[PDB]
Amino acid sequence: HDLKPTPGSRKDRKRVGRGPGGTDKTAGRGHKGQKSRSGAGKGAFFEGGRSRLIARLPKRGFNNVGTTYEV
Amino acid sequence: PRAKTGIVRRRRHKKVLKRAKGFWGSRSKQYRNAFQTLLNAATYEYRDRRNKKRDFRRLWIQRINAGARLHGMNYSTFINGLKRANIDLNRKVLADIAAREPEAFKALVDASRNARQ
Amino acid sequence: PKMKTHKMAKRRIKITGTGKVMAFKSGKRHQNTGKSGDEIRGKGKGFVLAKAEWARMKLMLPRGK
Amino acid sequence: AHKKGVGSSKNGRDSNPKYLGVKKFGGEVVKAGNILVRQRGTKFKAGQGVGMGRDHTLFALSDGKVVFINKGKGARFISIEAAQ
Amino acid sequence: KTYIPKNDEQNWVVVDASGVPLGRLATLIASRIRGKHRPDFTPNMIQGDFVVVINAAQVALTGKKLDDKVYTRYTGYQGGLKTETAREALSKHPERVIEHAVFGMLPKGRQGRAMHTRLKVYAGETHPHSAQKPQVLKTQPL
Amino acid sequence: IQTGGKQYRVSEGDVIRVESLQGEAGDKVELKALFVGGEQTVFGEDAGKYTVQAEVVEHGRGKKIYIRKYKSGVQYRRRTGHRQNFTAIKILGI
RNA sequence: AAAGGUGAAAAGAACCCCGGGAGGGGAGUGAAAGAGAACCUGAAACCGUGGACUUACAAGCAGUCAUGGCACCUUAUGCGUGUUAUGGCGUGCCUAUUGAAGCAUGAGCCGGCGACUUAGACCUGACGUGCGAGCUUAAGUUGAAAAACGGAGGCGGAGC
RNA sequence: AACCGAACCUGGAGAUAGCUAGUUCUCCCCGAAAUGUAUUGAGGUACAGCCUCGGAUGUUGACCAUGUCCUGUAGAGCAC
RNA sequence: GCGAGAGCUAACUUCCGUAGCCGAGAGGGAAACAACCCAGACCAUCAGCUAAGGUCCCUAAAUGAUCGCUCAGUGGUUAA
RNA sequence: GUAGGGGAGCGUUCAGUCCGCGGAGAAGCCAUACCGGAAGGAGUGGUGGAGCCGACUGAAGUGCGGAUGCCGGCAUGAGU
Ligand SMILES: [Mg+2]
Ligand SMILES: [Mg+2]
Ligand SMILES: [Mg+2]
Ligand SMILES: [Mg+2]
Ligand SMILES: [Mg+2]
Ligand SMILES: [Mg+2]
Ligand SMILES: [Mg+2]
Ligand SMILES: [Mg+2]
Ligand SMILES: [Mg+2]
Ligand SMILES: [Mg+2]
Ligand SMILES: [Mg+2]
Ligand SMILES: [Mg+2]
Ligand SMILES: [Mg+2]
Ligand SMILES: [Mg+2]
Ligand SMILES: [Mg+2]
Ligand SMILES: [Mg+2]
Ligand SMILES: [Mg+2]
Ligand SMILES: [Mg+2]
Ligand SMILES: [Mg+2]
Ligand SMILES: [Mg+2]
Ligand SMILES: [Mg+2]
Ligand SMILES: [Mg+2]
Ligand SMILES: [Mg+2]
Ligand SMILES: [Mg+2]
Ligand SMILES: [Mg+2]
Ligand SMILES: [Mg+2]
Ligand SMILES: [Mg+2]
Ligand SMILES: [Mg+2]
Ligand SMILES: [Mg+2]
Ligand SMILES: [Mg+2]
Ligand SMILES: [Mg+2]
Ligand SMILES: [Mg+2]
Ligand SMILES: [Mg+2]
Ligand SMILES: [Mg+2]
Ligand SMILES: [Mg+2]
Ligand SMILES: [Mg+2]
Ligand SMILES: [Mg+2]
Ligand SMILES: [Mg+2]
Ligand SMILES: [Mg+2]
Ligand SMILES: [Mg+2]
Ligand SMILES: [Mg+2]
Repeated sequence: HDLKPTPGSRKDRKRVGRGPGGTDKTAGRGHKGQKSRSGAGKGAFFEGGRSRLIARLPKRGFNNVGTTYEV
Repeated sequence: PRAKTGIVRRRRHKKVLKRAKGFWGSRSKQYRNAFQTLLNAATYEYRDRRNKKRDFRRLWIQRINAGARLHGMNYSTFINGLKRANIDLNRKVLADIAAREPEAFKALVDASRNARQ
Repeated sequence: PKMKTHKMAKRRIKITGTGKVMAFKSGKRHQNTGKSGDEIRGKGKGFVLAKAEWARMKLMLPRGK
Repeated sequence: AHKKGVGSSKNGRDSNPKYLGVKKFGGEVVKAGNILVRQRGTKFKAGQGVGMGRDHTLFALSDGKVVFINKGKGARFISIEAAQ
Repeated sequence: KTYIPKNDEQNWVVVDASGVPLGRLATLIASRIRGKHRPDFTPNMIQGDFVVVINAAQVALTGKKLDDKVYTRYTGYQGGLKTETAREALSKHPERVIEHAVFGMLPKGRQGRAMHTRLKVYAGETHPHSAQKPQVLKTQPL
Repeated sequence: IQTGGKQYRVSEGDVIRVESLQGEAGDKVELKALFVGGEQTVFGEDAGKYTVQAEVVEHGRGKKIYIRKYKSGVQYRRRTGHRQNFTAIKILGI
C-alpha cells in the first residue's frame, strides 16, 4: 500500500457532460450538424459529397512483390 | 460495479433549500424553484455590494447639503470651500459631523466660506 | 479489427523516406493534342501533394505500401 | 390580384479575376526569374536584365535590385541594377 | 456606523402662497415635506415637516397659464377623459391645484402617499390649525 | 483620524477594526489627526499637529462571504469563498 | 405486472375502559410496543394542530441591499438567529437564436431510474516506465491461495 | 375484430434518421467563427481562414517615422 | 456610421466594401431600450477623483454667474 | 466571456492495504449561527438499532432541472 505511480503516468479520462464545470450541455460536439449526431459514420475519406482527390488522381503501374533483399 | 445516487442528490438539494428559508411559497419549499430563485439572487447580491457603496455616498451627501444650507451655504460651494482650506474630510465623516455635532459643523462652515472669500 | 488499406490509394500514392506523400500529375489521357508538348511532358510525371492532403493519404495505406 | 413574372436578366455574367499589376516594386531585391509585372500590354517595357514572356509578363534575368523608369508617360521601363 | 435618528419632532410651519408662482411654491413645500433641509435626513422614514398652505386662491400663474393650463382626469368608462382649465380648477376648488402639483413632486410608493397627509391646503386668509402653532416660512430662493 | 484609505471617528477607549496592519499583539501605532473630537474643535493643519495613539489589539479574519456571479442563458455560474483580514485597535490619543 | 423486513425468541398482548364494529387508551410481556401484527430505518412532495412575529390604502419574476421594530440565545450576547416595517434596486429557468421576461419550446410537484461507453491485440499523438542498436512475444505448456516457460511471429535496421 | 391507399402478432431490430429534443460536480488559463472556394450543394459535409495545448526557434510580430516604387477613385476637365 | 449597387436617394429592406459594437459585454448615460454615447467588471470596503451625461421637486449635484434671444408652452417631432 | 482547447481538484460506489471506531450505540435520517478558494468538510444535539469513518492505491453502471423523458407518490382545478 505504501506505493504510488509516477507523476504523469496516469491522467484521469474525459467525462464529458457532467455539468457547467466542465463541458456543459453539448459535450464538445458543438451545435447541431451531422457531426453532432450520434451514429457510427462518415467516415474519414469522405470529402463533401463531392468527388474525391484520390478518385481524381491517375493510377500508375501494376503491383508486384518480387524479391526483397535483406540489407 | 454500479454506483447509485444514494445520498448525494438529497444533500445538494437540502443545501439549496436551506439557503432558501423565508422565501415565499414554493420558492422556499420546492428545490427547483429554490435553486432558480437563487440564481437571480446571485445577480442581486453581487450587484448590490457595489451598489450599496453607491447608495451610502448618496446619503452622506444629502445630509451634508442639508447642514450646509442651514447656515446659508449650498453644498457644492461648501465642499470647494473645504478643499480650498485643505480640510480633508470624508463625507461619511462630514455627514456625521453635520448631523451629530452642530457647533463643529458650523465652525467648518465658517472656515470654508473664509476659504471662499 | 485491423484497419484496412485503402486500395484506391495503392496505385496513385507513394510514401517517402522522410514521411511525406507523393502522386502523379494529371491530365494526360485525351487532353493531348492541346498540347503543349511541355505540358504533356510535365504531366506524365510525379510530384508531392501540397500538404493539407497528407493526413488522409497516410490513413489510406497504414503499411506505407 | 398577384403578378406572374415573367422577365429575367440577360446579364449577370463576368469572368474570374485576373490578378494583374506589378508584383515587384521600386527598390526590391530579386532572385533570378522572379516576376515583376503581369500586364495586358506594353504598359511596362523591359529594360536591362528583364525579359518578357508572351503574357507581356516581365521577369528578371540575373538577380539584382529593381528600378523603375518612368520616361514621361506611356513609355516606361523596369530594370535590374545589382548592388555594388 | 452612520447615524439613524428618532422621529421626535412633528414640526409644523405655515406657508402663504399669495402671489407666488405655483411650481416654485410647490418645490419649497414638496421639499420641506420630503425631509431634505434636515441635516440628519433619513430616507426610509418620513421626517418631513407639516405644511399648512394659505391663500391658495391667490396663487400666481405665469400667463397665459390660466386659460391654457389643462388638468386631466380619467374615469374608467369610455369617454371618461374629463378636463378642466387652471382658472376653472382655481374657482371650483383651488386647494386641489396645490395638492396636485405638490403631490406630483413627492414619491409615488407607499411612503409618498403617506406623505400627502402632512399637507394641509386652505384657500384665503385663515386656517383651523392654530393649536399646532406653526411657525411661518417665507417664500425664498435662499 | 484615518487608516486603510478611510477616515474613522474616535474619541477615547474604543476598539476599531481596520484592514490588516503590520505588527503584532501589543504593538503601538501613532496617527495624525484630521479633526479634534471635542472642545473648541480643530481641523486641517491644527489637527495634523495633534496626534493619536493606539494599541494593536488583535489580528482577525472577517466574516465569511460567498461570491456568486450569474448570467442567464449562458450557463455561467460562479461560486467563490471570501474572508477580509483586519486588525483590532484600541485608542488613547492626546 | 407490483410484489420483501415484528422480535433474540410469539413470550402474537389474558384482563379492564369508550365503540355495533373499526380504532384506540390502559395493563401484562419485551431491553425496546420510541418493535403490536396496515409491525426495520421512515427522507421529499403533499394535508393538518399549536406557538412566535406579522398582514384589511394595496401594483408584486416575489428576490436583493440598507435601516428601524419585535423576539430569541446549545457551533449564540454579535460578524448574531428568526421575524418583520419602510426605502433603493431588480424583465423566471432552460432550449433555440441576428436578437428571449417575451404573448416562442419544454415543464403540476417531490423522490427515485435516466445519456460520450465497450471492444480490437487495429491506426496515430501526449505523458510515463522497462530494456536499448536493439525491443517484444501469440496461440499454447506447466504451475496455480502465485507465475514461469513458450521466438512462431511482429516492430527498428535503406532508400529509389 | 372500435383509426386499412395495404390488418395484426413476433422476429431482422439498438433498421436508417445530414432532423428536433436532451446531455448531470467545482475552480483557474486562454478563447473563436457565422468569411473563401468546392459540393444532386445551399439549416449538411471537405480544405483553407480564425481558437487552444505542446515542442522548436529567437524580435523575425506590432505600431509609428524616413526612403522608394505601384494606383486611376474623390475632384476636375472636355483633348478622344 | 461612411462607400456603392439593387429598391421609390422606401423599409427594424436586400447584396458587397470599410470601422466599431452586440453576438460572447456586466457597469454609468440615452424614461424604458442587443446595437448609440462613456466605459472592458480577480475578490473585500458605510473611502477619494473623474468619463458620457447631468445639478427646480420626484432624483445625486449651482433655483450658478454675465451679455443677449424667444412669450410661441416654441421648447416637447414634417414640407412647398 | 458562448462554442472549443488546456490546468488543479471536490463527491459517489466497489477493490487492495494501513489506521481505527461501534450496544456507554454504527450506517441512514433530522436541526444548526463553525471550517475550507469552490465542488465540499467537521463540532454538538435529536433519531435510529448493526454495522462503519479517515489515508494511500485501483477499477467504474460515478454526480441531473429539464428530454410533451420512465416508474411512483401526492397536489391544482374543488367540496366544483
Ligand atoms: Mg476540461
Ligand atoms: Mg441542462
Ligand atoms: Mg442542442
Ligand atoms: Mg463609485
Ligand atoms: Mg435576465
Ligand atoms: Mg446568447
Ligand atoms: Mg380491539
Ligand atoms: Mg398557525
Ligand atoms: Mg389613498
Ligand atoms: Mg395598512
Ligand atoms: Mg427567429
Ligand atoms: Mg449564437
Ligand atoms: Mg408569459
Ligand atoms: Mg414562455
Ligand atoms: Mg419551434
Ligand atoms: Mg403547456
Ligand atoms: Mg516515450
Ligand atoms: Mg375497422
Ligand atoms: Mg432507434
Ligand atoms: Mg440489421
Ligand atoms: Mg481575455
Ligand atoms: Mg447551425
Ligand atoms: Mg479545419
Ligand atoms: Mg519589423
Ligand atoms: Mg466625379
Ligand atoms: Mg436589414
Ligand atoms: Mg451593455
Ligand atoms: Mg446598459
Ligand atoms: Mg435606468
Ligand atoms: Mg433596438
Ligand atoms: Mg463634463
Ligand atoms: Mg437634490
Ligand atoms: Mg475568464
Ligand atoms: Mg476501503
Ligand atoms: Mg456501506
Ligand atoms: Mg423531473
Ligand atoms: Mg400536455
Ligand atoms: Mg405520472
Ligand atoms: Mg357547496
Ligand atoms: Mg368553477
Ligand atoms: Mg355550481
